Amino acid sequence: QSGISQTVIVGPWGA
Amino acid sequence: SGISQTVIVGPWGAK
Amino acid sequence: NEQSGISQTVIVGPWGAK
Amino acid sequence: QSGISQTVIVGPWGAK
Amino acid sequence: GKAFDDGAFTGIREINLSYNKETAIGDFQVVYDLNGSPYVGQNHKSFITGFTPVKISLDFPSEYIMEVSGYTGNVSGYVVVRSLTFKTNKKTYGPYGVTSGTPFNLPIENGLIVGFKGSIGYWLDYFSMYLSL
Amino acid sequence: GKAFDDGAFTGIREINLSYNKETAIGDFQVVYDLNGSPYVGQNHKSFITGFTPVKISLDFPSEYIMEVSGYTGNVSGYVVVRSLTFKTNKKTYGPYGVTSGTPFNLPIENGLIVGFKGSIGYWLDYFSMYLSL
Amino acid sequence: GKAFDDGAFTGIREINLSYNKETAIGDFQVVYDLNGSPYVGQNHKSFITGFTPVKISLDFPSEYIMEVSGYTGNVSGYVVVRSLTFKTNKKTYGPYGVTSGTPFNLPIENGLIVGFKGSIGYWLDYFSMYLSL
Amino acid sequence: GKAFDDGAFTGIREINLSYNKETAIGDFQVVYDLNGSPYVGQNHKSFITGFTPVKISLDFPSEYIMEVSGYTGNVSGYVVVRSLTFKTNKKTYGPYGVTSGTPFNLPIENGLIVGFKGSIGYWLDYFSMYLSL
Repeated sequence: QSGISQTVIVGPWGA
Repeated sequence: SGISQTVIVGPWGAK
Repeated sequence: NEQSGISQTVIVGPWGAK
Repeated sequence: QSGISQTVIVGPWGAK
Repeated sequence: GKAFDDGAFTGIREINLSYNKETAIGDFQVVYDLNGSPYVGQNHKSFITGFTPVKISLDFPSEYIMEVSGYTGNVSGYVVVRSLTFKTNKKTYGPYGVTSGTPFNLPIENGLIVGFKGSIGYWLDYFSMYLSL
Repeated sequence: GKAFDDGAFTGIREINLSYNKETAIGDFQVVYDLNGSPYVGQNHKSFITGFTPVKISLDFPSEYIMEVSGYTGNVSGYVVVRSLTFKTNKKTYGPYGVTSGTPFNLPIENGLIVGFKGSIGYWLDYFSMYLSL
Repeated sequence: GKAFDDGAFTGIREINLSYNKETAIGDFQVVYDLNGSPYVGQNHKSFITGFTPVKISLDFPSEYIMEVSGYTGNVSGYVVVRSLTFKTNKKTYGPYGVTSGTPFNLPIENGLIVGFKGSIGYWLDYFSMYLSL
Repeated sequence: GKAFDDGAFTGIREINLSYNKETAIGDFQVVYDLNGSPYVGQNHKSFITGFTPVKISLDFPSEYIMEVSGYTGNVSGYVVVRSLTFKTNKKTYGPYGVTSGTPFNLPIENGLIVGFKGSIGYWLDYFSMYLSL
């Protein structure tokens, strides 16, 4: 694992 | 409370 | 339950004076 | 990224 | 329609639905993963018949859904989900149902779909998805 | 355009964006909540100016966004985010921009938007949202 | 010992464990909540028998565990969990077993225990906990 | 003592604490990571002098804390945190202070420490940690 916290991400919408 | 939560997206469709 | 707009995080502790 | 959900795990206690 | 809520799990192994191009999505059932083991969800059935069956068997855990899209529209006066498409990191399944009506799409950049809820009468009325890391 | 990524915070206090009624969304900036205090986000600006600014000040923490919707479409040959609407548990803000093209909508039943990332050139090219409990 | 890993669930409804006053903790089993319904966890059993069973029935969802503690020490050449105490927001269950050795305590300020993993041979060797909102 | 709560962030870059080899932990401060930028937390100071400072500089993001352990115990009659040790995936920092009293330890199998809160008077009275994926 890395030392960076993660989060759910939805998208992208657009180009 | 004692119930675990989860992110929920929607609904899509009828109201 | 009604949610507020404040994000939540697990917290463990405290260790030390109770 | 795997198709398996994860969660925080603390421990172990008792030994290792 | 009759409401349903499967709840949240560890991931997704297979999706079984049915559809009719003249109308909308009909039946919906999911085999989830629950900590390593297949969890057979309840079959949520349409009140009527005449649908074409579809089975989406995912190569879990290597394969997982990256985007869910579809169309909502009127059928016999009711607003229902007329079409659905499931894209994974390996292949695209769908569309099932005609792609007409109001579109919607949920692409996932980080995270996983871990559960479904909704309502089905003659057709799938509406649905929501549980998301998690 | 120029890509941007604010990352994730603990909530949203204010959104400051700009748009043009004939084209699309322009600048985008967020005042996030970070552990109970305001955190002033970087202002992501269009390669051009001449937009109408809008300030959406939320009654944090009791007021929060429950649905983000809008339209994507062509403007001078490229796809951009043409319109945006933010619906909270108390009020609706928008539509801002041009409501034509392909609609999209992200309703949230449980959880919160805690960050934005995307790209802005002349207009907002695309965007994604961080979701958390 | 034989390693075990229940995985993660929605909450905890009951814990069924056994212990012996002459030694340490033996069998361990959990009845979890899975989306509002009970889910019977695997019973993780000691290589030997003769323990005293105990059932901890929690008033789910209003009652939940806020701190887990106990003692580790040597029993017949094995370093094991000799005692466990579960404190909820309503009351305290335990200590069960022998309260001598090196202490350990996991106090939870925010969040919930949603699963257990570990190893059991003649006695409970070690264990970890899944924590979630 | 005086209470403090840094809050939750994206990770940890450095810890600056002071200790006394005859009493306990004194000053405590942390440089966190906030979406890629260092976030310099405020220095929480002991009410007295005489401590030895130490700088724990982690190689973020490849290096991260896997276990926090130490001792709490009486000093001048009341309970305080007397010693601390920080184990990362690359090496061990400490023990700092006096290793006497009641031990404690928080090993992490999955997840990260993303924040600290507690209280400091003549010495560190107590502390808690924020955990996240």
